[PDB]
Order: sequence, then C-alpha cells, then structure tokens
Amino acid sequence: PMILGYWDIRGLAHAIRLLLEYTGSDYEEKIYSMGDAPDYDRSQWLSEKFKLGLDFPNLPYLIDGAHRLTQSNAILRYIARKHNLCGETEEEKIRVDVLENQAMDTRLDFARVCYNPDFEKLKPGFLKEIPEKMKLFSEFLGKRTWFAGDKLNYVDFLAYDVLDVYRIFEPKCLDEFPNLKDFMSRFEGLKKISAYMKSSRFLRSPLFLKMAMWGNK
Amino acid sequence: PMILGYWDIRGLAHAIRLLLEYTGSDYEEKIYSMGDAPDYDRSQWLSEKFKLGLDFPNLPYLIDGAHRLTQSNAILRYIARKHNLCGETEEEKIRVDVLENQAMDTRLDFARVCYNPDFEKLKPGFLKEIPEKMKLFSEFLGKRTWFAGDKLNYVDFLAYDVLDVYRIFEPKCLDEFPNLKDFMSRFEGLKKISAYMKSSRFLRSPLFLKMAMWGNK
Ligand SMILES: N[C@@H](CCC(=O)N[C@@H](CS)C(=O)NCC(=O)O)C(=O)O
Ligand SMILES: N[C@@H](CCC(=O)N[C@@H](CS)C(=O)NCC(=O)O)C(=O)O
Ligand code: NA
Repeated sequence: PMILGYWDIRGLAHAIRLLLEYTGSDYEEKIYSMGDAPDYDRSQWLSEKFKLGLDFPNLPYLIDGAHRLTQSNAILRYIARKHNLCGETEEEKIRVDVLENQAMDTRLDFARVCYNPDFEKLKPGFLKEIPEKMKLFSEFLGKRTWFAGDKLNYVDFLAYDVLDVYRIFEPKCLDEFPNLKDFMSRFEGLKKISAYMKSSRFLRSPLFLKMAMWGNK
Repeated sequence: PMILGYWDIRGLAHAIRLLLEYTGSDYEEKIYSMGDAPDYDRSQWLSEKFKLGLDFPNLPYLIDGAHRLTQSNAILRYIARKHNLCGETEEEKIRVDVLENQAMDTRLDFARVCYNPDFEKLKPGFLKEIPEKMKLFSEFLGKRTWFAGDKLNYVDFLAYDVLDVYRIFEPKCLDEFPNLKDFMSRFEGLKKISAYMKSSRFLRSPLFLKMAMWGNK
C-alpha cells in the first residue's frame, strides 16, 4: 500500500486523504505527532526526515512503490493521473492550473493570519476580505457542475478543502453564494466521500499546527 | 500577439519572459509602473484590474486568443503545453511537479526575508540557511543534463530563475556544487536564451518591488 506521511492534523493532507479515499487507493498513513507547547517538538519527524529517500524532505509525502513524492500539489497530481482525474481539454487544463495555484494563495492568505501572533488584531480586517475572496470562487464556478467543468477533478478536492476551511472560520461566508453551498453538498454527497466521512479514519481537526492562534485544537 | 502583463520589475515574470523567448513566441508586454515614496502607488494597475476579464485578477497575466490566465505557474504550464515542453514519462512528470512547487517555496523563503522590515536583523541568519537549500537542488539534479532528465523543461526555467536570485544575494552559494554551476552555464548557453540575456530588454533587476529591503534597485 501507499504511505501518506503527515502530522496528526488536517492541514495540507486533507485534500490528499479525500482523493485517496475517492479513488479507492490502498494507503496507510504514517502519522507524526508534534510535541506540546513551549517547544513544539518535531523530532518524531526530524529523526526520520532524511531517511526516507525523498528529494526535498517535507510533509506531506507519499510513497508508492518506486515513487516517493513531496509537495501536496505534486502528490494530488500524481494520484489524479493514476485515476484519470486531470483536465481533458485545453480549457479544462487552464482552469485546473489556475485554480490549483489560486487555491494555495487563498489558503495561505488565511494561514498567514492564524500563524501570526497578531491574529486578534488582524482578524477584523481579514474577516472583511472574505466575501470578495468567496465571490471570486463563486463566479469562477458559475453554473458548472465542477470547477473544471462537467467532470470531477482533483482541483475540486482543493477547492472543497479551502472553501471548507473558510466556513469553519466564518460559518456564514457561503450563504450569499448558493452555487458554492451546493458544490460543497454535492462534494460531500459523493458515495465514497460520504462513506469516508462516516468512518473512524476521518480527521476533521485540528486544521493547523499546535502553535497557530486559531484551529490549533 | 500574446500579452504578458506585469510590473516593471523582474519578479515572477522572469521565467515567463525567458520561456516566451526560448519558444520564440509573439508577445508584447503591458507594463504597470508603481509609485515611489510612501504610498507605493498602484493605480496604473488597479484602474484596469477588474476590466480585463481575468477570473482571478493578478499580476502577472497572459492573454492569448481566448485564453486569459493569471498565476505564474499556470502561465508557464500553458506556454509549455503549447510548445510541448513538459514531462512525458511518469518520472519526468513527478520531477516537474515536485520541483515546480519546490521552486516556489524556495523563492518565497527568500522573498519573505527581503520584504520583511527586519531584513537587516534576519540577514545573517538566512545566509547560513542557503547552503542546505542548494545541496538539496544539487543532489536532486545529480548528473542529469536538465532537472527532469535529458530534455529541457519549463521547470528548468524556474530552477534557473530561483538559483540565480540566490546567486545574486550570495555570489559564492553555488561554489560547492559544480552540478548547478554547470547547469546555469548550460541554461545561459541555450542559443535563444543568450541572444536574449545579452539584449537590452533583459531585466536582470530589480528583483523585487520598490518596498523590499533588498532587490528593489
Ligand atoms: N509547499 C509544501 C509545504 C510543506 C510544509 O509546509 N510542511 C510543513 C507542514 S504544514 C512541515 O512541517 N514540514 C516539515 C519539514 O519540512 O521539515 C507542500 O505543499 O507540501
Ligand atoms: N501566486 C501568484 C502570486 C501573484 C502575485 O503575488 N502578484 C504580485 C506581483 S509580485 C502582485 O502584486 N499582484 C497585485 C494584485 O494581485 O493585484 C503567482 O505565482 O503568480
Ligand atoms: Na461517487
């Protein structure tokens, strides 16, 4: 089976878990636990990090036979090729490339704020940036079934995970965009995703590592 | 003619310009200039930002026929797809995917320090971090001619641009890696590339925007 290495948090492995479950891949998770406060000890990973044959050692990682990957985007693209979940037309590939990159920008915009000691003073400002962030995703999807079009795609896993993080922070932030509200429901209604969510394997939280000012529990 | 729109700096358009040149593409540049002083003025851009039909308005952007892209990586993937410049085996595709995301993290590791108001304090600490990053690239390249193997890939343009930016900051940072020194020479020796970097167009600098603490010219 595949090995997904990551911390015992949700973080950048959420979309990879969802794609591994959607695609029915045979995987196990190699879980690393970060020590508690003052130190936030990483030696559970730091002692294995250079012993795994990885080119740029990092978390998450994916071992699949002879292939060892880091970088979650590279990992999603690797599973997506295995199961033909990449764009088919030029227009699809452009939408998939733009949204994958835009989704990481959108994710880090919020992670910069939570990982910041000034979280409480930046939060009112950040809250007011959220509707315009969400309107961009809303208009991009339009009346499409999935973000790249009719066919589901790995970027839908990224868009689902990033849009899900925002509504956990601001629960009303999708209320004014029904096509996004509906895209989330249709994503959670997929048979193998819904089964996964009703299983013990599902890890809802923490969203971030222990030292973040939000989503650390 | 395709249009590449970006600020009047090097920045995230450097690898895109290079790849437009190597592929011999018909492009013109829409150049936005920023104000000096306090209030680094952005009106030249912000007056057009939502009038270009970009789904996620941003710089850089690429216009080409009906296709209107933002996000530098997605722009490069687009130009590369057009001229058949991405991986073909599964192994090359993984190396391209891993390095592309890796190159952006390495860039942002450097960009965060230079734009930080405390750059002067964190300068020496970041410098002792550089040899370890370069060892990672050197070991990844190995004895390969290019970074995904035998044929030139758009990721070689990212790796060239990121390694060069480190080279300028720390001129001795490649010395213990003939590997990468050879690679920079081999890349600079590409025929259409050299015709361009000897040109007066060639924007070797400013690396960053005017408000960075280093690389703003
Ligand atoms: N761009 C990378 C980010 C990697 C990253 O930030 N990893 C964090 C987890 S949130 C880490 O703790 N890495 C540990 C290390 O590299 O030693 C990706 O997509 O995977
Ligand atoms: N992740 C994006 C970054 C986009 C970005 O940061 N653009 C900078 C230029 S260095 C900017 O100032 N954009 C202005 C804007 O968004 O209006 C990419 O790779 O293209
Ligand atoms: Na299904």
